[PDB]
Amino acid sequence: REIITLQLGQCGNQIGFEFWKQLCAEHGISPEGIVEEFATDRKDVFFYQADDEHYIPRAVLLDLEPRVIHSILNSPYAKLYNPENIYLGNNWASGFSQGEKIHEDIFDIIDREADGSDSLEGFVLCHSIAGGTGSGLGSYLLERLNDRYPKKLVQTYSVFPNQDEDVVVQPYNSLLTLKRLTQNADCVVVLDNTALNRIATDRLHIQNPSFSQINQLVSTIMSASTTTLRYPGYMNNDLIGLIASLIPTPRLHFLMTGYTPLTTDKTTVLDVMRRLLQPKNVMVSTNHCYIAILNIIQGEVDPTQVHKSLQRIRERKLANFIPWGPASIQVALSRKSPYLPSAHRVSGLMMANHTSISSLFERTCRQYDKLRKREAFLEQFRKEDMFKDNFDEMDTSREIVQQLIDEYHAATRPDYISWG
Amino acid sequence: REIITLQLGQCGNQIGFEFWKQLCAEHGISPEGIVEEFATDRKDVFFYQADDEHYIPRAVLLDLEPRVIHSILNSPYAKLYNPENIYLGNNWASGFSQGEKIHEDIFDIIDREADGSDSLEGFVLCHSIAGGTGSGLGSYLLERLNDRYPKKLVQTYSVFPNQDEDVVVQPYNSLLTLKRLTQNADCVVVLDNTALNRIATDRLHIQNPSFSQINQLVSTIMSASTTTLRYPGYMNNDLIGLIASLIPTPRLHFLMTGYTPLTTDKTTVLDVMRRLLQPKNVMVSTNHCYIAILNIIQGEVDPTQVHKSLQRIRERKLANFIPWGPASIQVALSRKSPYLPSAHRVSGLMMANHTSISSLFERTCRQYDKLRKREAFLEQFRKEDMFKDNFDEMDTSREIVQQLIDEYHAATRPDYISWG
Amino acid sequence: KRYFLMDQGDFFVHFMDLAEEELRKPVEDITPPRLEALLELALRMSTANTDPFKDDLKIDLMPHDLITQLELALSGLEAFSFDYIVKWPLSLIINRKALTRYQMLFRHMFYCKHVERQLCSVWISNKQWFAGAFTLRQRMLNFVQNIQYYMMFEVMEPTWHILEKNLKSASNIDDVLGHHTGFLDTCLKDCMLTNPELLKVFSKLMSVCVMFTNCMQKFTQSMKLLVSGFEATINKFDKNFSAHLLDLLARLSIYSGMASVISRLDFNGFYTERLERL
Amino acid sequence: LDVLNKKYSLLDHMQAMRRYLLLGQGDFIRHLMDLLKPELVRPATTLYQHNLTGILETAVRATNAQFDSPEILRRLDVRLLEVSPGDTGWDVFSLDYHVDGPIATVFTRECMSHYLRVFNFLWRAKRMEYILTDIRKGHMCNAKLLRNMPEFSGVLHQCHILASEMVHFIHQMQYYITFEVLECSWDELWNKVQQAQDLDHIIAAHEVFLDTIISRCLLDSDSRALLNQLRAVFDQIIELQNAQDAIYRAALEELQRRLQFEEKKKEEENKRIGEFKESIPKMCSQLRILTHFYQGIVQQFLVLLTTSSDESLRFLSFRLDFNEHYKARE
Repeated sequence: REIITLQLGQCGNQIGFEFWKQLCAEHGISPEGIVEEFATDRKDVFFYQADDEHYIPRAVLLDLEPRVIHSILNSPYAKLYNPENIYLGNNWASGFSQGEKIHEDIFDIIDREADGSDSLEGFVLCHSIAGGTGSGLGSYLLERLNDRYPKKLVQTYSVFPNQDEDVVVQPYNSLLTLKRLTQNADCVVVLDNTALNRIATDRLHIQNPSFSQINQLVSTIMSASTTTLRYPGYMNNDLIGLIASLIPTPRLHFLMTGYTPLTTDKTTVLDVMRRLLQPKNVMVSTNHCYIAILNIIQGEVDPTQVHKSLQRIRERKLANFIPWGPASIQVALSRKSPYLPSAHRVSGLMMANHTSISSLFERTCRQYDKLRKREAFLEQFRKEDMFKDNFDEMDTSREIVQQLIDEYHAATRPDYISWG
Repeated sequence: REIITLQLGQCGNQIGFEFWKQLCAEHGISPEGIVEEFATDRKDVFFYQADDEHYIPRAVLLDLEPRVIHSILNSPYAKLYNPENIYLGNNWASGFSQGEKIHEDIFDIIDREADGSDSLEGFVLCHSIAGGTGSGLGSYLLERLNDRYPKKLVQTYSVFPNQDEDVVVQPYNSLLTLKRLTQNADCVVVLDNTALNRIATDRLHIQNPSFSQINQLVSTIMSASTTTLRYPGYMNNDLIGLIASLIPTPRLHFLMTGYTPLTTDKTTVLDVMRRLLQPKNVMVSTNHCYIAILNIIQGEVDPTQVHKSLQRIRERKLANFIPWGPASIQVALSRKSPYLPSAHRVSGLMMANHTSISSLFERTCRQYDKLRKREAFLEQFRKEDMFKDNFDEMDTSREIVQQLIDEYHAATRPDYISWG
Repeated sequence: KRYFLMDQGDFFVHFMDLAEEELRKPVEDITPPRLEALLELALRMSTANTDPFKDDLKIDLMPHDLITQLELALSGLEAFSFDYIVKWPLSLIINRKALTRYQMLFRHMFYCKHVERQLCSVWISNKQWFAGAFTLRQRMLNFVQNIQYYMMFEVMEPTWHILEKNLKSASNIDDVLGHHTGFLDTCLKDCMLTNPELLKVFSKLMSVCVMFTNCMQKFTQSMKLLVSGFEATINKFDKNFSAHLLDLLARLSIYSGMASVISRLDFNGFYTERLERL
Repeated sequence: LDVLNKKYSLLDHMQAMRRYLLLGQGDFIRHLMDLLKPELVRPATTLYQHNLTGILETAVRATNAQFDSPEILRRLDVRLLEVSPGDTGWDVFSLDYHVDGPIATVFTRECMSHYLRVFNFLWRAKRMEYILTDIRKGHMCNAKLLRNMPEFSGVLHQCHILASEMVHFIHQMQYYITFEVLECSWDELWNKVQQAQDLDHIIAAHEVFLDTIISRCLLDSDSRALLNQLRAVFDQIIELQNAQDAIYRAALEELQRRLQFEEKKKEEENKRIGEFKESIPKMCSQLRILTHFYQGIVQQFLVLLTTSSDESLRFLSFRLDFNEHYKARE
């Protein structure tokens, strides 16, 4: 069915706008919005279709004190959207309280596109973790759309703040938002700034204007992850069947992402599979290993070569991973997109459950604990104190993510007959 | 038979003039009035036909202290009409008393075009609710032409004043005029300013000059609603057979209106029916649902596709409505008009009885009640005090519209074997 | 190939959800005008509407299952098919026998499209603390999706690619019919419409999964509004699933790639032999 | 074909065998029938053909039909069938399109007879629709004078609800006759004449056109009972115009007598209130059994409609019920 996307945060609104720019380049529309007669493709799961010849993308544009949204206005894509949902803090708790006081009218904006379409499948949350304006508010609406509708699917697009230590309040914020993503979202697509910055410094020569480049990298990822849904495949071409294969344990819903062209600014399948398994073509940063991998192909692919290629990785002993179930590596095939200039014809995807990211989590679980011993880096905001007078909800969230780390460490081994 | 239109109010005279401009573009006449030889169509139900080559539209042009009528004079359509009926308040009661004192000569103007034509079918009242000059006077003549002629039909073109709260005397005026429309008119075509303003802000970029655009929207609606009468169809091509199908209960005569091109500044029938049922292509703003719908088509329409399309809505479960009778959804077909530039060839209509508008009514029934508790917003006009010393006629009208709301709330359910 | 071999999947993911609840009911409880409107639909809404031939597709039933290749209380999950009718110059190649073989392939594939979406639909109903049913659900859904892909890109697509080369080299119509017959024989023989038992082990395999879906949703809705009497049915279903899996692997190992499917089903090589053969 | 379509104007005649006989022009038919109602309610022994011809001239040059060819309007003329001593103008009336030239070779008396039969069908339905819009007109006129009597509210409301399902029935039959009995057939005829290059093709196309019209209309040999059912739902239409008026000939007059009694005053009225308590139960119990009779005959139509032709008549079944009224009270 149809999928509604919601973007908040300034960085989130930017990457949502660039994503819709990428899809306007993808789909049979002009940059004004008007249909082009050159075109197979479906424009229904992400675009509301009138006959106003300007098919409006199904995005909910919410903000706090619009600054970059003015720059979103000065563009030729100002005729692509106008659903009139633009409305005028610093912490998780302050942003949570500010989202608390105005919940009725933003939820009326949600109920508007809920009543606008008749079929409903999923909500994509475009959000940055511990981002200030995004944090607190995004966790609040995440709690509310899961509590209000238990029949739909919740997916999230999320980056990870990592700068190798400055914001001293970030481990509290990420800790609480990770609780809310684990208990109020069914699947989370995890990215970080650091690995994409590393790959960007690898391909280009960039130090200062990194943001403008990594946005392009992210948008290529999010378009690629939706090519199987927008163009009709037969495997996991709905969101529900896609997420139903990727979760072996209901606490594990974090998906690793890669992309086989590391630079785009002939091939057989075993080549791109082996290039795919390398950690440098991976976009997300003791024995730590995958539980189950799904890889998705896009290009001119002969069908018998994929069988030989999977046989090749079986013979390589590149499978030095060992979970406790026979749920295995997964191949899928979709077409490369027509209708646009398409360089580097065959390109890959991976969607995998990897426990190396738990190290990333425990770094936050390290940092907050140190600040919890010092008690000088909570910054003592007034709404933060009124919202929780004892600050034991952060301690309870630390307990939940500690159980999450123990369940990860049990999921690494082939012994999960007992709970971890 | 022939239908006489009467327009009052400055806004009503404007939209009547624009409507006759639209029909002069429609019919085989020039902007001076002279016949063009390019032309099927009938110019008898709305145009008096002499051989003066300037066929005079059957409009009665009444006014109070003409201001915009001077702007009506400075036009090339000043040779289309001159029936010499232009004659020189603020409330319903003051306008009612001013209409009371001069009833003889305006009713002589009515008796003039009554004796002018031999066949008579209906009177269209072009009127704005609580409009000042229109209010009071329009309700008075509405009472008089129903009391004088019980063999003819009374239709009204009417907009609803809504500004989301300024005029403090509007709920009294609209309350009394709604009593007079329910008891002195057989059918009322209801519009509001707010939904057309919303659709106008959707299609264009307009904030200040909204009036000049919504007039065009209204005129397209009123021409479309008359295309089945002016061009000979075989179903409801008289007013009487049209209204005889739309009324299931003699207190319910308010018709919902939509238009399938939301912007005009290929198709099969199931497409425009499904686009038609959407609330955004609807022009009028617990379970609230239609009692009976009539939809009218205009365009290049194959006859067997309409049967399949009606079967499609039957299979969609878009019929989540349930009144107490088997009186059902209704399709009709008329031709698209020749003889003019016709873009967006296939266009739709709806004529439906919907109870969501009762919420609009009770907002007025809320507001007046609050002012009735305060007693500082009646503005105490002298003719208002002399016309009713106790102001119990507003209380009786509130009782009548309360019974109207109860009858609406009974008509919503499938249980109307008892009176509501 | 567009409707039988599923070359438009948006058609199926719309049609199946809008059609299963009327389709599920027993024989002589369904009326054909209702299903004809719902089919004409999910074609006209989808982008499978672009081809010039879209009204040859009609719905009929097979009340007689795989028995016919040498039902009475259910329909639409045991009696369902599409027939794509033929004109006079096109009936020289694709005639009645080819259509029946295509139909008896498509009927066996309808079950593998069916059971996977039952598992995916019971997953979303629930997004110490009994969780062994999750392991069984995940094992079955991974299994049936791997089986589906293996049929999709091992048999159907490569021989269709080969047919696209063979029919462009034809010089008489006795080469066209020969290529079509060889295509049909290879695609029917390589799939699971061939053994002296015709793989009833696979039918029982999917039968215990539809039983698993049914019992698990009936228990979870009633618990939401014993916990060890419910455990025994799941343990039995797990035992039967493993037993029939070892039976399928034994019946593939006796007849001499084609050991392909095992290499995908167990990437690690676990459960690869839990009982020695002969 | 070329000389027949210009020197005898064969095609312009064929355009006027749909407009007039099969009601394809439609405005001339309703404007003729509004002016002919007091004549036809009389017995037709006191009706003569010159009085039909004269009012026909008004209808023709008042309506659009004046702008068409003098030949085809000359060929429209009235006719009257053979009389009986028990007679009604609605029973004996016809429009006859004359056939002049050698056009008799293209159109025989048998196709005229089937033309007259379908005209009789669309004659019955087009009368009963006028009677029902008079029912709705009486509801909209009399009730706003009946605002000083709320004791009639039950029986007037019952007559209001009884009108509307008849409006639904005679608003779904008259689209079953439009978009399937005069439009799909018109498409197949206009295709198979304009491509055809032989007279033997165009005659054999009009033949199957007209025999499909006999099959789609309810005038076949096997659908006779169906028609005999359908006549029964026209019965309770025309009956209603008397019964509704049987309200106003007692109800509305007493209110004027009451206003004159009030103007006297500027012992009698207790009997006027009591005779209402004598009158209201009888008219209520009459309207109730008329209601139940009408529901029973329309349900017995709908159960008989299921066993019919495979596709053509089955479509009508869908038309008569879209809400499943006859599948919630069955």
